[PDB]
Amino acid sequence: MLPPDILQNGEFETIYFQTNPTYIKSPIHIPKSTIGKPDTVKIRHFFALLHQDLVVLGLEVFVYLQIYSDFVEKYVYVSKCDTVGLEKSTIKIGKVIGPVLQYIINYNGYKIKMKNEYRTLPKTQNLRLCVFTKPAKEYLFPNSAKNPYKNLLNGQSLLRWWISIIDSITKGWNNHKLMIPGADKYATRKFIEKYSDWSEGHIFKKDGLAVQAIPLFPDDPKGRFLELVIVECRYGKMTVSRFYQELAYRQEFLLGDCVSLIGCCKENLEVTYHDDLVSTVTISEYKEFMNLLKLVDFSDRVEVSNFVSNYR
Repeated sequence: MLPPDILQNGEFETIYFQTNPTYIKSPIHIPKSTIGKPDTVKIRHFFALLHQDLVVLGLEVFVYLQIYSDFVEKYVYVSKCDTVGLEKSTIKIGKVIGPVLQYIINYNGYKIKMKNEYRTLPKTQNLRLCVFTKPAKEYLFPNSAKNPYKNLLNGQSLLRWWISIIDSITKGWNNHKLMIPGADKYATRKFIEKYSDWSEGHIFKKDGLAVQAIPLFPDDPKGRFLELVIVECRYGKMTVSRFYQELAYRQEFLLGDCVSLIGCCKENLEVTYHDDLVSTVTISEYKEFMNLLKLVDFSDRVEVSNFVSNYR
């Protein structure tokens, strides 16, 4: 998952675990009218880099497997990524985030139970990588924002960073899409002028109803608007085009700092299923860890060190 020059034989350590794969309802509305509906399996990934007793950075990624008879639609959603900044930064953060996210994208050793011993997945996979960029001060690590070595990127800097990282791990993919809701075509294109494989737009179905095209990801700015569409039961009127038009005027975007949406796709990848023993936990155990994490003062070495030792 990480090369030797970053871990340095134990100078740095990793926290990495997955939830046990769990069947959920589709994050994209599928009319019960549809023929050959897929089963959806969700896996949460949590990663953190440790330097001796202290957390350096963290990354949370959710993987959704839409399992059809002959292929899988695989959505990889970056939930959260954050740094602590208690120590002067030794590794460039993208040299860690890039390889970890690439490992998670390509991981195919999930132990999936039968839908009511282990299910075998189709070999043909269509990949979708979904990332939003929004310069929040503390995605994962409370009160880290006033740590002395936390480098807080503004919105445009954060977007340039993510484009660089995502381009590096999606070489040869079929499309790379960028949208900055509320920005003109000219402003959006400047971010991808040096990226020949990137274009303006999004990766989802372009026509029809928005809730049948756009996935509802947790704690996603796009998903927050979709949630409103559904709670007001406008799911039968809202088109894809009008959804992205009105997304630009939401407070989170119009008052935000270069809030952007990235999507990348690779079609018809032949994969081989490949056991790779990693720590797996129940969803309750996963949530317990994340709830403990929210109660840590990441400006306080004592509390951070205590959190790490308790995990060990």
